[PDB]
Amino acid sequence: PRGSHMSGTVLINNINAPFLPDPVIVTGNMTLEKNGHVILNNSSSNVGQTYVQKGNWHGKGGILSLGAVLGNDNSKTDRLEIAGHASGITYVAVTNEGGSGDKTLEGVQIISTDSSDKNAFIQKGRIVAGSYDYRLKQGTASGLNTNKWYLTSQMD
Repeated sequence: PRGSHMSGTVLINNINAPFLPDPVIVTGNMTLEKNGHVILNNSSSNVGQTYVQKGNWHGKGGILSLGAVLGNDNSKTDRLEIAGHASGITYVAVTNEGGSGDKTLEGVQIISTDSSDKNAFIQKGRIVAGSYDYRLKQGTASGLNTNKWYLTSQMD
């Protein structure tokens, strides 16, 4: 598709200003190529990075790597925010950054889109904190906000 194409690895790592990192905002449409990596988890002291694409997002099987202090719905987490439509396939890896684990109600919001195709994001690897296993879902546990993507937990 038209717009930018990312095949490398980009690391997102802004410093708390003063409590939370400034989002990195990129204009236009983005295609994340198969060997592409967008990595937000580069510092456990600055969890809460945000990558914002002011346009559409097309995945060709690249990877988004996020960190989260995994607990309940209010977990501190890195996030991807897409102003437009998400299509294709982007894999999502999430690393626990000192979370204890907890049961979610509706889920931890990690990705927001204007709209997403089915399986636009696909989990890669297990996501575990304490005795809880986390899974990627389009929309919340109860089916709300299906343009957003969540992590829901269950006892492991």
